Amino acid sequence: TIESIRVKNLLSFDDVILRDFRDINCIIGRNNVGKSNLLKVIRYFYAKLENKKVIPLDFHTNYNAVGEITFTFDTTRIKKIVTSRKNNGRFHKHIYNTLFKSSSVKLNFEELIARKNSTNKSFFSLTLTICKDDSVMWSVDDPKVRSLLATLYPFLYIETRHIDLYDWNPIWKLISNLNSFNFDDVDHDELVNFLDEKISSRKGDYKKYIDRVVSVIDTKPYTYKEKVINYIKVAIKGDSNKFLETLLHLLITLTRTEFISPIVYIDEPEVGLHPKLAESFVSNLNKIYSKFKKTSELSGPGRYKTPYPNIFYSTHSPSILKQTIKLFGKDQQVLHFSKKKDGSTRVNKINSTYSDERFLNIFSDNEARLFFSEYIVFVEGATELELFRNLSLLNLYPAFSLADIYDANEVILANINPGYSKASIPFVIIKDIDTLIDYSIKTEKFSLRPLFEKMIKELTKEFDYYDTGFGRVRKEIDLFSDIQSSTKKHMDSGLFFKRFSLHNLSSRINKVSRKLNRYFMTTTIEGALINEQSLPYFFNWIGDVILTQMTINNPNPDKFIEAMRRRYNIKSQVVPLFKSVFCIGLNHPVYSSAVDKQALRIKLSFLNYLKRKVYSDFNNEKEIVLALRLAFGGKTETQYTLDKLRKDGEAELFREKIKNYKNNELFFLEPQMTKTSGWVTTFLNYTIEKITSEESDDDRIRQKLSFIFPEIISIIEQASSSIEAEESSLTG
Amino acid sequence: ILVDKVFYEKILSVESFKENIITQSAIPKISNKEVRLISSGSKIFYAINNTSPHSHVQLRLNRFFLSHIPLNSAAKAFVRGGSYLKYLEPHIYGSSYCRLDISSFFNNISFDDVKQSLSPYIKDEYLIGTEQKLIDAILNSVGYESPIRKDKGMIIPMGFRTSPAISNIVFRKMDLLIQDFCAKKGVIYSRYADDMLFSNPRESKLLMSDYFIDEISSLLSIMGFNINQSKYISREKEISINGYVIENKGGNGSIGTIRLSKSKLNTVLKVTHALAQNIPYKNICNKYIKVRLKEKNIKYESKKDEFEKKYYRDQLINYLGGYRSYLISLVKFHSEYKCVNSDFIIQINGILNDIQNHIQKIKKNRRL
RNA sequence: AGAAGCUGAGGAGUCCAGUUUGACUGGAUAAGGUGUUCGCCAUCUCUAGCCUCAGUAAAAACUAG
DNA sequence: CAAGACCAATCTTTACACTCTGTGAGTATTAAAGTTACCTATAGCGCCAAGTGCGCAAAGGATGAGCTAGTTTTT
Repeated sequence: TIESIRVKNLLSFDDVILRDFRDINCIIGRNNVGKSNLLKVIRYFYAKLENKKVIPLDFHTNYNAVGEITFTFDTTRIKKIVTSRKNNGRFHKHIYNTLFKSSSVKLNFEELIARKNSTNKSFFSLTLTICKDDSVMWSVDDPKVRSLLATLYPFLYIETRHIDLYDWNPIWKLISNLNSFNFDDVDHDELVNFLDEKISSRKGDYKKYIDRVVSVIDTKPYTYKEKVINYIKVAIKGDSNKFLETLLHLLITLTRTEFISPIVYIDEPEVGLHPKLAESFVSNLNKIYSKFKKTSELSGPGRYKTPYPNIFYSTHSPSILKQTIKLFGKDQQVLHFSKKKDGSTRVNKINSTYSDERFLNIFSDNEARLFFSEYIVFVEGATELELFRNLSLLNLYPAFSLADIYDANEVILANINPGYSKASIPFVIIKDIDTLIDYSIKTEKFSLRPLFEKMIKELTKEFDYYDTGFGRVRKEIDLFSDIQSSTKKHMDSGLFFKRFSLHNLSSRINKVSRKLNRYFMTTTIEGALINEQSLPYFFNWIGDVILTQMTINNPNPDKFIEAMRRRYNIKSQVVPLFKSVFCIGLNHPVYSSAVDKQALRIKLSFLNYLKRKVYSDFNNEKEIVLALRLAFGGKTETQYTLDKLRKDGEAELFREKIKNYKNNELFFLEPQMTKTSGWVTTFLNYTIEKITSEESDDDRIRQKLSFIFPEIISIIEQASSSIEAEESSLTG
Repeated sequence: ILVDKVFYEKILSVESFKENIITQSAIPKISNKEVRLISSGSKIFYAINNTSPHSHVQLRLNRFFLSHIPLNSAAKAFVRGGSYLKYLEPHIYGSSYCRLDISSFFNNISFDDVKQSLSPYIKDEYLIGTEQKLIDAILNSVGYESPIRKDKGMIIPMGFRTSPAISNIVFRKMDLLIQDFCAKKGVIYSRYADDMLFSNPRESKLLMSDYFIDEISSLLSIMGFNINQSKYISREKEISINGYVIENKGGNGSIGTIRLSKSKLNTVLKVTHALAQNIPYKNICNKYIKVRLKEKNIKYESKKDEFEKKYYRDQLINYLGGYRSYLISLVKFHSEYKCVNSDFIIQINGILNDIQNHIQKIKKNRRL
């Protein structure tokens, strides 16, 4: 039961301290060199404990002259066992004379009673120092203490990548050292006589055979461990994943009646295993762990209160981490190594305990994958996933592909708590401006959401002294508080703003909240997708959709086209002809040359009619953008959608015109108009393909994309710069 | 790092000495008309003018040059991440404690030692023609010819911005020597500025013997340093350093504790008692604290009885906030290392609660 | 030798000690009690143990729950 | 008062010269290719010229405003 491990100036460590160990400690990270160095440090310390000749470790820097390894052992249970008046034995008295004798004879009669016998925890500290001349020194100059500590807190290391299934040495080592039997009372002669009596035709034949064999094979006598192993083997009835399972089960079972607490390290438990196999392994370990637990009403024979040993895992599989988090819960922790700016291993704790039972039950592989990331982007809606995960868009920016995007709500963000592991896993939370400010039409005043109030309270810092450069934050907070009323004026019947633009306020709040890892977009995703500079591309995409997806419903195209041309007017009745001729179909048949020409002429006439109507009904060319981004489930300027406007009963003419456009001409676009339909991916792919065809150079196409889409490109560039700043540290 | 001609041409000297480079003129030294002569007891502090070519060069050297040369971990002063608590922490594992001080640490730093220490990191070339070298040009911005100490020549004076880094770089060699000496004896060594702390975890009288003092003096004599015989302390099982008490009853595998004396907290307790007894803020800020608003500092009369009150309120709240910050720094140090007595933790928690309540009361009274 | 010592200049009242009939000099208020490695140390309790003026440069850590 | 104990790295290796192609006895005796080769970065605030600056610190309207600044250690 180790509590603290400290390493100073060794290998890749400057000053690293590990504490607050649990039963199911798990180690993850990108810097495998740090894990290897930690394992080497532990093995070196335990080899020097047992007086073995090994090579001393190297120094991180040569401007020092010492390297220290410090270990702290929680010697509380052993003290309670030994100091009791009931236990009178050789081993107990020897342990007291070795561990608790020196530290207790220097205390008076006041500290011993009622001050160290109620709830105190006893600690033992051992320090190992390596000098510049390859000299090794101990803080305690007594080999007996080191031997007792080694035999009371054994260390076991398991490597699964290179493991031999034909060797059972760890199993026998665990069995031999976790028994409460004295095997020296079994005399050889009586056992030989018993075996001879059991199998013999003439008395004494087996004994004579054994004597003749021994007289020829005379070698060194058996040691105690060999004798106990032979006795166990003759007693039992028989002899990668299975070996590890057996080791863990034996370790858990045999320690329930002993005061020896081993420490186990396991490397890559999931090598060459199915995910279901790893999940079953963790589940079986948890079931065996819970079988021997005696807490509260759970009592009876076979249930104990003995503490469990410490287990460390080195894994690269999200499945094992997910199972460990879901099953063990409060009895586990997650460690992250990473590096530093100049190059040095770190150790941080990642939050893995959740107070929400729904989150634990709904825990899946995406949450575990969030652990194995170097930059997380949190978004609310499902359109952000469709926009940021586009393959063509990420092809041109080989720096945002190293970040993972996750959909999280307020409760999900609170449960995850990304701020705890801020130095290990950088993150950014992207939200909309509507989450902070709410605008109304009937009452000409803004309002502040509770999230804005919480952010203001967090930014406000009482109990502080003066600091230059901090008064600006206070002034901004005061302005945000006083902008509560903010009387304004809306034109076009509560549709636009006189002069606010929602841009200066957004920039100021972004500057204020950058310290909290937040970014508030001026508009929604659909607002950024279609802007005043993207109208030609949107129109071209609509035209391509009309040209391709629209096909003749009738199996015979020529006869149907001729009949509908002779039945409906080509100019005045173009809309009914388009509605009754062309339909959306997955398969696009190839027609004759004359039929293709007629279809192309009809499509061109329809395109001309729609563009003329669009440019005639609306004049300022901004209401076109507003209608386009509002029909695709969006809000603009006033933060109002179709349902909100209908409930508010405002802008009747605009809503009626939009309804007429939807139900009269753009009937084919309607299925690709609801939320989470797939128009974002198609539009992005078409735009990227067009710009790639037009411009060959990567710089030119990137510049054109930045010009067409300012906001999303700015977000991507900022994330890429943040990743590049911390690329060296978060990379093995 | 290796500074060459272009580095000094662009980074170290961007605009202050650009006029003297094209004209092929030697970089002047710091004259006696640009440095003040502040006095405090038997100590002399040299202050340079805030508007001078050398001040900007010193700041640039401190930020870009004197921040990458490796140091020794035994030095925990004037280094990022270092603190007095980290200077006292390693000695909790020891049973015997010894303290030593260096006499005239900054005044005894030889200039040639500084030049030799900084030579490997500066390219050997002539900055200005064939008259002045780059190393000499850089070093002329850190030294000063003291009129009162003309016998010793020119030294690096206390009060300049680049002095602590130069001191650490110079004393790195001595720190290495002392650490190597102490490692063989099993003694933990730490240094803060010119104070050395030694701790022995074993049961022995090595730190109470004259042999240790003789060895330290012999080591320090290589570079011309001396110890102060009036500040030598050697004790067992308990030591007090400026109100910080380190205790360890002894024994194998024993861990000590660090606390603060009652005298260390006397002033804050007196201030809290006076504030709870409704004492005027003028008396509290003048008697207990040493803050006083002189009438000469007043520039414009305007209104009289409104700026003194707010000045005193701000000074009181700043003092309370600073002491609260100090106490919670102690709490954070405990959380990181867990080497603080529990009763002291309870006491400081109560004191922090009382201080926060007093600050809230002061703010409410000011608002009313 | 050497090394410290010290941010200074003071003033009013009171006490002690010395010289001295009449003034001067020296020491002194973050109090009292307890234990001490006797340290300019630790700990405990109050009602918290005098006033005025000058001077105050640099580098690091700390705004938690 | 003097005193053994006087850092690490400074880029890294590798290697005979002559006329003779096998052998060499200086009072004080490395060096030239190859492969790299590293990063330093900013302070009150606002404004217009958009960072190379200018103004101002009363608004404001170009020189009345008004104007504080933490603890501890070294020292």
